[PDB]
Amino acid sequence: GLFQEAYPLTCASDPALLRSARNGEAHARETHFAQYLVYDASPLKGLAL
Amino acid sequence: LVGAMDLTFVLPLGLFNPVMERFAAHAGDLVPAPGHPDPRAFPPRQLFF
Amino acid sequence: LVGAMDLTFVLPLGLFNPVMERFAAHAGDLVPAPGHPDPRAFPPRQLFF
Repeated sequence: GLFQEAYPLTCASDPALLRSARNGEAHARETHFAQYLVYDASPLKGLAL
Repeated sequence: LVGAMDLTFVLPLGLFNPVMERFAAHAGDLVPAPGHPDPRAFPPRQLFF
Repeated sequence: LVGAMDLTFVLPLGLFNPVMERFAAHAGDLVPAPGHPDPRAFPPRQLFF
């Protein structure tokens, strides 16, 4: 309501390219071919959920 | 005292990487069986949550 | 007080992978002797416990 922003989630377009996220933020693959990945900037980032 | 957050989320479906941002890393890794075209080289039409 | 649990298990024998998820990461690794065809590429009929 204040900022007029909407936070992204951890998400990718192929599932094999996605699985580097659950290893952690460091070993995540940003881009492999025409596919891509989006790692979140939400404040729920470091939670158990 | 137990309240509730709201969060709105943005996730892209049909984007294509630019001219420069598409590549593969540590060269060709995710390669299918020889004699088959790459499912990776098609434009993405999906996501995975 | 020494109790007894029940658990039931689910195991798939002869499934095939979804078309967008099949590859071999960090390229072709499990490679036989040359001139011999891949037993990996055939549809699977086995499991191991």
